[PDB]
Amino acid sequence: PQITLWKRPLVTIKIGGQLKEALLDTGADDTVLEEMNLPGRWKPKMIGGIGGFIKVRQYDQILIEICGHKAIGTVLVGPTPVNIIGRNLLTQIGCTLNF
Amino acid sequence: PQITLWKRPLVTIKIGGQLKEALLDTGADDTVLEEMNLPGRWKPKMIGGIGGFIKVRQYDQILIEICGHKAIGTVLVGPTPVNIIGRNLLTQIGCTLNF
Ligand SMILES: CC[C@H](C)CN(C[C@@H](O)[C@H](Cc1ccccc1)NC(=O)O[C@H]1CO[C@H]2OCC[C@H]21)S(=O)(=O)c1ccc2ncsc2c1
Repeated sequence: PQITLWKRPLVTIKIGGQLKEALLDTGADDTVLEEMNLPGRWKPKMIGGIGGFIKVRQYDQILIEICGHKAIGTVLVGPTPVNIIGRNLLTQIGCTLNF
Repeated sequence: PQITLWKRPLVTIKIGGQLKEALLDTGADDTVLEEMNLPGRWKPKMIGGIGGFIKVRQYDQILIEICGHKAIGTVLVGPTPVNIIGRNLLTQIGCTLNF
C-alpha cells in the first residue's frame, strides 16, 4: 500500500503473539517497542534521540508481521512512548520513501 | 525519487541560504534542526522525543529546499542529535511511504 504522511504512519503489527500499533519510521535505525515481556535471551543497550537516551533490552531474530508482511530481526524493548518500526525491518518488507 | 532504507535517508537541504545534511524522518511530526542562526522572529517551545523533552526555538513559515523541492513551514531549532525533516515538511514535498 501507499501511506501518506498527513497523519502519523501507524500500522498494525504482530509480535510475540500480540497485535500492536507501531510507527513506520525512516528516522529509526533500529526497531523499538514499548515495554513487553518477551521470552529468551537479551542484551542491554542504550539508544539516543531527542531528550537523551533510554535503556532497552535487545532481542535478536524476533518475528514481526507488519501489515501482513513478515520480517525477522533485532527488536529493542524499553520505555519508549511509541512502538517504532525501524529501517532494519522496513527494508525487509520492501518499504521505500517516494517523492 | 524512490529511496530505499538500507542506509539512513540523508539528503541535502538548503535553509537560510546554507546547505546542510538532514534525515528524512517519517516518525517525526515536526522538523528539528541543530543549533544554527536563522533570520526572523522565533518563540520558545518544547518538544519531546524518545529520551525526554528539550527546549527549542520555533521559526514559522521558513523557506527550506529538500533535494530541490521547496517547502515553507515551521522549523524547530535546538539540541537535536541530528537534523531531521518531519512530516510537516515531508507532506509539502509529496513524500509517501510505499511497500
Ligand atoms: C536522531 C534521529 C531521530 C530523533 C531518532 N528517533 C526516531 C524519530 O522518528 C522519533 C520517533 C519518536 C516519535 C514520537 C515519540 C518519541 C520518538 N521521532 C521524534 O523524535 O520526533 C520529534 C520531533 O517531532 C515530534 O513528533 C514526534 C516526536 C517529536 S528515536 O525515536 O529517538 C530512535 C529510534 C530508533 C533508534 N536506533 C538507534 S538510535 C535510535 C533513535
